[PDB]
Amino acid sequence: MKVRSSVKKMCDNCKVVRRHGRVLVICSNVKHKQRQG
Amino acid sequence: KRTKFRKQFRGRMTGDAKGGDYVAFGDYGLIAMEPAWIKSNQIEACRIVMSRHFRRGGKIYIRIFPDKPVTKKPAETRMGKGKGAVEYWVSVVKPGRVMFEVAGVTEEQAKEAFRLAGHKLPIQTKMVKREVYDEA
Amino acid sequence: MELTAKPRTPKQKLDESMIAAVAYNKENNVSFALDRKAFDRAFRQQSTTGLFDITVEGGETFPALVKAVQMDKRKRAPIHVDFYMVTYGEPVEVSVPVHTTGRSQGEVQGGLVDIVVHNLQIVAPGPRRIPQELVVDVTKMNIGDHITAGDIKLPEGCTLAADPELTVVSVLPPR
Amino acid sequence: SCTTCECCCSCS
Amino acid sequence: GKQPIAVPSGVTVNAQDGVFKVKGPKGELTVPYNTELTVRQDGDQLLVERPSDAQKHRALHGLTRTLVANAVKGVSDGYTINLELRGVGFRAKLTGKALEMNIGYSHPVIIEPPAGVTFAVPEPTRIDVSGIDKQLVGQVAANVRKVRKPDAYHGKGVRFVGEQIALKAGK
Amino acid sequence: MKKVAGIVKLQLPAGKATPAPPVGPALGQYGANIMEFTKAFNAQTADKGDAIIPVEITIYADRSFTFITKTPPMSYLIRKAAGIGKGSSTPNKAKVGKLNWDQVLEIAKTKMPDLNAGSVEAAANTVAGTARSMGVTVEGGPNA
RNA sequence: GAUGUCGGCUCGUCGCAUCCUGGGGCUGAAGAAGGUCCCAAGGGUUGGGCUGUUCGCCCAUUAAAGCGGCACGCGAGCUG
RNA sequence: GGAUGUGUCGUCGCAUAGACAGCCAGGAGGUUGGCUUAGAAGCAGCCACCCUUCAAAGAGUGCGUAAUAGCUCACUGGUC
Ligand SMILES: *Cc1cccc2[nH]c(C(*)=O)c(C)c12
Ligand SMILES: [Mg+2]
Ligand SMILES: [Zn+2]
Repeated sequence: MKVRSSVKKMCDNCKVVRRHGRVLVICSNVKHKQRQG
Repeated sequence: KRTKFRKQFRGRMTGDAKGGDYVAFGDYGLIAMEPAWIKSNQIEACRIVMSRHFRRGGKIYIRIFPDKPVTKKPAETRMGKGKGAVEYWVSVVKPGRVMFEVAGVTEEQAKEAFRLAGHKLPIQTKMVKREVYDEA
Repeated sequence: MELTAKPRTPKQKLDESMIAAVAYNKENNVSFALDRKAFDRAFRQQSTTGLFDITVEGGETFPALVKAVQMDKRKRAPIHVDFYMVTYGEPVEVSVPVHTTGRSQGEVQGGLVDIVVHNLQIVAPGPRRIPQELVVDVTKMNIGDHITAGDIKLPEGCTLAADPELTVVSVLPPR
Repeated sequence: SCTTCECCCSCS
Repeated sequence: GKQPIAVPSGVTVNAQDGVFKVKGPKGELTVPYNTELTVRQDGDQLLVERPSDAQKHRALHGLTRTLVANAVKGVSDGYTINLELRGVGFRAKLTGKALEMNIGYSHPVIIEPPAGVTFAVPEPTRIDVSGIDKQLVGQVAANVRKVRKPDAYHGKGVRFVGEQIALKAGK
Repeated sequence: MKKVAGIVKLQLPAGKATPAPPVGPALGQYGANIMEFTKAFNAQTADKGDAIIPVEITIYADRSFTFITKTPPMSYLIRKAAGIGKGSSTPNKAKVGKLNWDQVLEIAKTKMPDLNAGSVEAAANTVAGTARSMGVTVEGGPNA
C-alpha cells in the first residue's frame, strides 16, 4: 500500500474508489494500490 | 538569468500586471495568475524542465527575465545596514502576465511542457491559446 | 448581434452576461453594449475581418468591422470591443493573419518552419471584399528560407502596408 | 539464454 | 436503472409494510428495503418504480430490484458456490455439516456453517457451500477463502475453481 | 533434450553453417539435432546463397522437427547495387540510392507465395512501402 | 528592592515525527533474514572504559539498547 | 497538490437510419517496417508511419522476455 497525498492513475486499470470518507486507488496491479489515507 | 549590470538594490510592492500580452512568438502560452517574485533559478528549473520534454524545436519563449536584486541575512546581527548584496535575482510577474508560450509541438506535446514547468513555480497558472489581437 | 441598449450605465448588463461595445466612423458614434456569449461565439470566427449584422433594438441594421477589443487580464474574458462601421469603397486599414499550407521543405529535412509575424497588415483592403485569411506557400523553404511580404500573393488589388523585405516566416533550424 | 548474436541463449 | 422482474410461480411476495416478506420451496425468506422506494407486482411480472430520479433515489433502486431478484432465484432454486482445495496435502472432510480444513497448519481448521447454510465436499480437495440467502452463501464462503488465501507464488489455499491467479515467480 | 513440443520460428542465414550463435542452445533445448539441420537447411539455401532466408520450425516430440524455407532478404541485392554495405540512421534525411521498377518484377514473382495481395498492381504498390521507408526512391510511374 | 547557570545523582510524567515487542499493504517478498510505508505509545528500553561534560567513541551484551517536552523538568532535593 | 462528493451555469462530442459499458467472436498479410548495437521483431533509442484485402483490422495502447513469444487495445458484426 502506498500512502501518498497526491493520488492519481498509473495505467488503464486504476479505479479511483471512494469508500468511507477516503479517496483510494484500486488497480489490477497492486503496485498501483494507492491511498491518500 | 542574472542581469549584466545595473544599480544594486530595491524594495517592493504589487498591483495587477501591465506588460503581459498573450499570443506572440507562439500559438500556445502558459500564464501567471498570482502576484509573485520569480527567482532566477526558478526559471532555469522551468526552461530546462521544458527542454528535456522538447527533444528539438527551441520554440520556447521566456519573456520573464530577472530585473530585480534582493538581499539576505548575513548570519545574524542587525547592527549594520544594507546586507546580502548577492542573494538572488527575481522577475516580478503579475496576474495575466505571460512567462512562457511554446510553438510547433502539438497541443498535448505543449500541454505538458507547461504542466511540468508549472510544478516548480511559486504560483498557479493556466495555459492559453489564441485570439490575442490587440497590437502588432 | 442584436445589441439593444447603449447607455453610459452598464449595471443592467455587467451582472447579466453581456459585453459592452461602441461603433462609429465620423458620423454616428452611437454608444453601445452588446451581448456576451453572442460576440463571444461571434468575434471568434470572422475575427477582425468580418462586418456583421448590427440591428440595434428597434431595427436599424448597420455594417461594421471589429477594430480594437480590450479583454480583462487574469481572466481570458473580454470587456470592451470597438466596432468600426463598414464604409462602401474604403474602410481604412485591416489586419490579415498569416498561414501556410502543404508540407514545408525544411520540416522533414531537419528543422521546423517559423512564422516570424502571425497577423500581417496591408494597405487599402477593399470594402465588400476584405480577406478573412491569408494562405502562403512554405514548402519551397528549406534551411533558412526567409519569406517576406515581397512574396505573398495579394487577392487582386490589395496592397501591402508592412515593409517588403520583412520576414513573415522562416524555417528555424533544429536544436 | 543470454544474447542475440554471439553464442548462448535460453531454453527452459 | 432496473425494472424487469421474473417472479416465477413457486415464490410469493408480501409487500405488507417495509417488511417485504417472501415464501418459496426452499423456504420462506425476508428482505427489507426502503419505504419511499415504491414497488409492487403489476399483473404477472413485477416492478420497483421510484419517486425521484437521479442518485440518492436511483441508488436504492439499483438496490431493491437486485436484492428482490435474489429472493427469487433464492427460494426458486437456491444458491451454492464451489470452492477448490489446492496445494500439497490440502484437504477438507466433514463433521456432521462442519467443513473440516487441513491445509498445512500444524493443526487443522474446523469451520461451522451458520443457521441457514450447509457445506458439501465432493472430493477431498474441492469445496461446496450451498445455502438459501445469496448474501450468506457468499458471506460464509468468503471465510473459507480466508483460512488460507492463495500465495502469490503457487496459488495455494482456497479459490474459485476457474480462479485466475498469476504466480509472481521468485527464484 | 527433454520431452517438449510446441512451436518455433527464427531467422538464420542462407549459405552459412549453423554454429552456436544461430541455434545451439536456442532451438536445441527443444529436443532436436543441429547436425542434420546444418545440412538439410543449407541444402535448400544454396539456390539462394549469400543472404539470410527466414524459416519457421515445427516441433512434435522426441527428436522430430520440420522447416519451411522462405525468400531471402532483398536489402543485400540493392546495397550491392548502390555500392554501400551499411544502412542509414536517417531514411528521410540521408537516403541510400535509386532503382528501377524492373527490379520489382522479380520481387512479386518469388515472394508471391507470401504476397496475398490482389493482382499485380496490389503487391506492386505493396513492396514500394517497404522501399519508401528504407531509403530507396521510386522511378517513373503514372502520367508523363 | 535577585526568575540560581552546565553535568550528574533521585524522582517522575507527557508527546510522537516508534528503538523493541503487536497488527497490516507493497517489495526487486522463494524459505530464513531484510527494505519500506501504513496503524499502534501498554510496557520495556542493559552493565562498563575515556571525558565535568552534554554528546560521541570504544568493551561486552541485547527484543531493543527511541527522539524529544515539562523554567535545555527537578539545588527551599543532593552533589558541586 | 488530489479526487466519477454534491449544487448551478458553459464547450465540445459522438451517435434509434440503433452507439456506451457488458458479451461472443476477429484481428490482418508485406515486416523480426529501415535504422543503432554483444543483440533489441506494434512497446530501450533514431526515421517514417506507406501498400495490399477488406466488413475489418493502426508498422501501433500496456504488460511481458536476453530478443521470442503470449496476453488485450484502436477498426468490425450480431445480441439488447
Ligand atoms: C558477448 C556477450 C555479451 C552479453 C551477453 C552475452 N551472452 C553470451 C553467451 O554466449 C555472450 C558471448 C555474450
Ligand atoms: Mg500562497
Ligand atoms: Zn495503474
